[PDB]
Amino acid sequence: HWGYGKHNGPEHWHKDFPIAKGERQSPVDIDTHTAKYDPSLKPLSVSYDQATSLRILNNGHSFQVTFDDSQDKAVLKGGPLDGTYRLLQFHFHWGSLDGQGSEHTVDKKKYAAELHLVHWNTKYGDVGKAVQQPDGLAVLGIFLKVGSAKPGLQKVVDVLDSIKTEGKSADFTNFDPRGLLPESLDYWTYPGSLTTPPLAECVTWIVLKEPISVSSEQVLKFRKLNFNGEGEPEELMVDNWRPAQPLKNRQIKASFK
Ligand SMILES: NS(=O)(=O)c1ccc(NC(=O)Nc2cccc([N+](=O)[O-])c2)cc1
Ligand SMILES: [Zn+2]
Repeated sequence: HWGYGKHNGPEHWHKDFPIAKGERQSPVDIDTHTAKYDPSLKPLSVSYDQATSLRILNNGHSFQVTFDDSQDKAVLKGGPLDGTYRLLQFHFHWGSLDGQGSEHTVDKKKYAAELHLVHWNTKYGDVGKAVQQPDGLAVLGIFLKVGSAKPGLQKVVDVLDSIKTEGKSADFTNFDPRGLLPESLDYWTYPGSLTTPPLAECVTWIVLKEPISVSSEQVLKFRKLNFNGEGEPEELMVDNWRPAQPLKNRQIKASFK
């Protein structure tokens, strides 16, 4: 199956998922001088006070923290969005080196990592229905640069030893995702897709202008994870990012001036 190596990586995905070459693929480069300020964009409403985390999981492509989405507990609304989107999971994409690790780029600049907080539109009832809809998902993207540690990330870093290999999961209750957010909620937005197979074109992307800083020790522990499962030849989980895709007939809008 698909992965991020030479023989199964992003250049191969279109053979199993021809939408890889579609009209609204993600990620993209954010050209800040070409994105237009849109005064009609409302502020984002990130309501994570009641968030209920469940498990942390190595899925062989990233690690993921899942949340209870059976009620409106942690929701995203406002911004470019209509209606209510429930937080389902977050995961990261990161590099083998600090100069690469993000999927979106900003004026071609690559960040060391990128956080994706994945939400689905409650009008569609369940995630599986939502991924079949052009407005089914909203993913909040947050860039990571290497500098000072991010305290709200350390509980995640602390547990990665226990999910080293594909298929491992662990209890990860009572985690507060508000500690992963930067100060400003200024954002860029555009219509796009999942950045992993099936690459469904179901995502309103909301990418925050302000990166969070993480320490070298924190991102180092990302790079200790493995793509393989236990008892297999070790391949470090690094460079699990899809490169920027053609913007095609799309406008990136900015919530700020
Ligand atoms: N890398 S990304 O563009 O932010 C992305 C987000 C979501 C998916 N797909 C899913 O999350 N599917 C899914 C469907 C049901 C339940 C869960 N989950 O337990 O996290 C996940 C793929 C790529
Ligand atoms: Zn992602």
